[PDB]
Amino acid sequence: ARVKRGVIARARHKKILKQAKGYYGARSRVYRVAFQAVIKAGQYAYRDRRQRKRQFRQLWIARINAAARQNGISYSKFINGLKKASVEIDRKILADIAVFDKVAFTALVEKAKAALA
Amino acid sequence: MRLNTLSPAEGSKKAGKRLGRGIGSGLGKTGGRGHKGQKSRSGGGVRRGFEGGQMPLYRRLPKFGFTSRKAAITAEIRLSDLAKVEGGVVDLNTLKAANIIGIQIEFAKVILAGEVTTPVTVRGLRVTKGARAAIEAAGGKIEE
Amino acid sequence: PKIKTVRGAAKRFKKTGKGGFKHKHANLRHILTKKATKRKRHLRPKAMVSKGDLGLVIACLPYA
Amino acid sequence: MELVLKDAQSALTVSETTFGRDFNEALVHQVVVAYAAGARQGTRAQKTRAEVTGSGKKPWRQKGTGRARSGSIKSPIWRSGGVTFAARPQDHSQKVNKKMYRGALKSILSELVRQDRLIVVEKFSVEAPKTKLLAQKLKDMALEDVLIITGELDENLFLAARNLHKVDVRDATGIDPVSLIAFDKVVMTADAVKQVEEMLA
RNA sequence: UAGCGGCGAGCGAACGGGGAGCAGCCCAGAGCCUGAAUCAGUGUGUGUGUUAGUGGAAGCGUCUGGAAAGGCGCGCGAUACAGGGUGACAGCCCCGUACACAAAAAUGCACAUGCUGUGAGCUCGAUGAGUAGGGCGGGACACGUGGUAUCCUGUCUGAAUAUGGGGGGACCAUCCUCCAAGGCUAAAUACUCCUGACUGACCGAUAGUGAACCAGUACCGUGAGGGAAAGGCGAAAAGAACCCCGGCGAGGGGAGUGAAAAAGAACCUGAAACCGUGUACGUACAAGCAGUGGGAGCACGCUUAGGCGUGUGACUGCGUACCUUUUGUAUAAUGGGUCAGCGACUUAUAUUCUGUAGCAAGGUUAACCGAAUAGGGGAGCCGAAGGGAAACCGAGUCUUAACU
Ligand SMILES: [Mg+2]
Ligand SMILES: [Mg+2]
Ligand SMILES: [Mg+2]
Ligand SMILES: [Mg+2]
Ligand SMILES: [Mg+2]
Ligand SMILES: [Mg+2]
Ligand SMILES: [Mg+2]
Ligand SMILES: [Mg+2]
Ligand SMILES: [Mg+2]
Ligand SMILES: [Mg+2]
Ligand SMILES: [Mg+2]
Ligand SMILES: [Mg+2]
Ligand SMILES: [Mg+2]
Ligand SMILES: [Mg+2]
Ligand SMILES: [Mg+2]
Ligand SMILES: [Mg+2]
Ligand SMILES: [Mg+2]
Ligand SMILES: [Mg+2]
Ligand SMILES: [Mg+2]
Ligand SMILES: [Mg+2]
Ligand SMILES: [Mg+2]
Ligand SMILES: [Mg+2]
Ligand SMILES: [Mg+2]
Ligand SMILES: [Mg+2]
Ligand SMILES: [Mg+2]
Ligand SMILES: [Mg+2]
Ligand SMILES: [Mg+2]
Ligand SMILES: [Mg+2]
Ligand SMILES: [Mg+2]
Ligand SMILES: [Mg+2]
Ligand SMILES: [Mg+2]
Ligand SMILES: [Mg+2]
Ligand SMILES: [Mg+2]
Repeated sequence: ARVKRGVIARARHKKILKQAKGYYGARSRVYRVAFQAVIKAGQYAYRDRRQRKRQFRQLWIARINAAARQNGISYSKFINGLKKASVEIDRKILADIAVFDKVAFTALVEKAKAALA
Repeated sequence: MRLNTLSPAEGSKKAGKRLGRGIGSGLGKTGGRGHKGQKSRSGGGVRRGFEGGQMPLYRRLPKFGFTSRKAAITAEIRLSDLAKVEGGVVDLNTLKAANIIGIQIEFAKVILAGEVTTPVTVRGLRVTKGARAAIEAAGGKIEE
Repeated sequence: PKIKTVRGAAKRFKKTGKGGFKHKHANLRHILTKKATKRKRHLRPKAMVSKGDLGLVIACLPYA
Repeated sequence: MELVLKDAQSALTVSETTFGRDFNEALVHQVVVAYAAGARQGTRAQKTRAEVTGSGKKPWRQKGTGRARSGSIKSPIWRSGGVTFAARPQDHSQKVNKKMYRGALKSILSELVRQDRLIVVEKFSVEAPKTKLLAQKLKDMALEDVLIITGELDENLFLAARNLHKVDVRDATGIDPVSLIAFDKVVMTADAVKQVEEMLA
């Protein structure tokens, strides 16, 4: 029962090199190198599904801050104000409104100010 | 029931280990041998009883006894054996014929093991105190 | 082929009814005058092989 | 229990422990796997590094050349080298406990009955060693893929059956586990039953 | 196992039991009867094997296709459906196969018979001496000089004679058993350079022989010796007439053959590394494992819009490869130029445990027989009894005079 490995091995290498498309040089041509590239790609990707949630929140905050300061209050007090007003709109939505409905954002600032006054 | 609808009892054909076939298997690389040293090597390992150099237990301790050539031609008979002989007479020959003692046995003892529920005539055999009580209770006879 | 008995083990251990091994005590061969009578008395009777050593003895006596 | 004769419209009295017991599949499996293994010839070999042709000369000095150290031109690492765990003729047969053998047969016969694959008749023979006659008889009986088991060897029947691929003929003494399974129907003469019964105590 | 054993590592019987096979003779001598059984060499006969061979059943229509053995229809042979070949997969086209047959000649083996030679049965004898034994040194016996019987003998010695002698594991007695120092003998047993037939959960061109091929070659070496690489057009060569560029080239473009030249001789399939031509997108103010997360723009498809697929990726957050070895490696420690193929926990027998199955105080047979994976074979082995060094006692036993 002698077993030849070509068909199985070829499918295995091809499955990796296909995931390496777009990579530079040996990384998209040469199995040994492609394999290490695909692994590192998964590692980073795992890492960055966690990081992605960090970077976006960091973006929202920064924009809320800008829009808050435009209406004369700082991010930190604005958040405290809204918390004391039992407003529960989160930061993704608040950052959207900061950009697309400047009049509603101002109204949110007045609700924050009132709750702090 | 066809040659392609028969299968073995659950758990009766466990699969063999195959070392050295990668990370997923759990037995890759070192193959469960750990790292380095004598035991990791092909053909590596120490002999039975070896303890590292210390005088081992089977040399530490002293020899005792001798072997009795007589014990080996001496057999014990159970009460449960007495009915298994054709003729209700138990001798060395009878017991040999019924395959109860070895062909070269020259002495035998009936002991209190199992039971006897039929009258038997034991003869040319030693009989234990208990066995004599049991053999006689069932109507049997002992004689030299 | 058949496993071979470590024959020197077979001259020092005997299997008992429940599967352990009996053996003779060390220290009662010579240099006896200095040894207390009490001490020597307690070395006369046979003793049982300890838990730590059964693996070793059993390995040496596959046909015990 | 009683087996209805196909066309005698008569009954035959058989041992319930033989023809009437539960299917022990694990038991049957072990015996048919053992039978198939017992049919293996086991004849082959390959060459170890010791048996490959060539000499024991070290292909190059141990140190200094920059090549991986080598020792034998027949190393199994090497093209043209020995096979690391080269094969030898082996005997693949297995022991089957006598009682496990008979038990397996009993279970088989009992499923055949239970699956209506067992057919009993008074006689089964042909008038001449002509394949055409057997074929004809089989058509008339609505049989095609079938094991015929008779009491004593029947020569005509044996010869007439040989070129029929879906048909095998067998005297009661020579039955086997995989034949009892491998055909759609099994036809047995009364005598064959009486003999198999005696055989399975 | 009993034993041997720096009683270490190891070495390892025999008695007895089950089987295969079975076969018993001659000389050490003269007489009487005498060619009387036997063997061999060998003529002849028949028998029968081998070395060439002979016969050997039964299918046609239709569809697809370059081709039919394939599909579909309806037939037929089969003691032959083992296998192979034929333009794709054939019981019925071919070769075979089942079965039935055959030798002028040489040869094997067998009974029969002639022959040269060998001697049969009978009576009365005879009965293996530098031998057995022994001292010394070694060797062989499972047995290593041990308390060491038995065997062989290099050296020195040296008996008895059936009223005798050997052995029974130091040695002695008793008893039992056998008869050395002369020889022959078939079967059961071991093997395969070779011949024929058949088979394989053996390989299928880096495998299987070193060798599928003009291989023990080419090649290396003074020599012994070492020792490769290297299979596939197509069904059929129908292997490309003829024309054109070119050196009466290499190479190519047509034509033609073919089902196909997406088979053209470097010829089935035709992967990967590696190298090109073409298009889309990016790229010449920009610093690092080259990706990943966010993301404009362009190109290309959508959906008929919907802020979606695909490719690209300005800009931006994070981010020092893998293996190995280590307390610890981006490590300036190891290993890998890349790809493809190969490359490492097996196998046999013992042993124990787990899982599973059978039978259960029983379970199971081995060699072998065989009606051959059945059935026979229970010789054995493990288990239902232990304790004691042992004798021995025994559900107990040992310890001790005896155990609270
Ligand atoms: Mg690519
Ligand atoms: Mg990382
Ligand atoms: Mg295994
Ligand atoms: Mg290592
Ligand atoms: Mg270490
Ligand atoms: Mg270790
Ligand atoms: Mg027995
Ligand atoms: Mg002492
Ligand atoms: Mg090879
Ligand atoms: Mg059997
Ligand atoms: Mg041996
Ligand atoms: Mg014998
Ligand atoms: Mg015989
Ligand atoms: Mg023909
Ligand atoms: Mg074709
Ligand atoms: Mg003599
Ligand atoms: Mg002698
Ligand atoms: Mg001594
Ligand atoms: Mg003689
Ligand atoms: Mg041959
Ligand atoms: Mg080759
Ligand atoms: Mg190939
Ligand atoms: Mg040309
Ligand atoms: Mg054409
Ligand atoms: Mg062309
Ligand atoms: Mg090609
Ligand atoms: Mg620029
Ligand atoms: Mg740079
Ligand atoms: Mg260090
Ligand atoms: Mg680090
Ligand atoms: Mg490095
Ligand atoms: Mg390097
Ligand atoms: Mg590779």
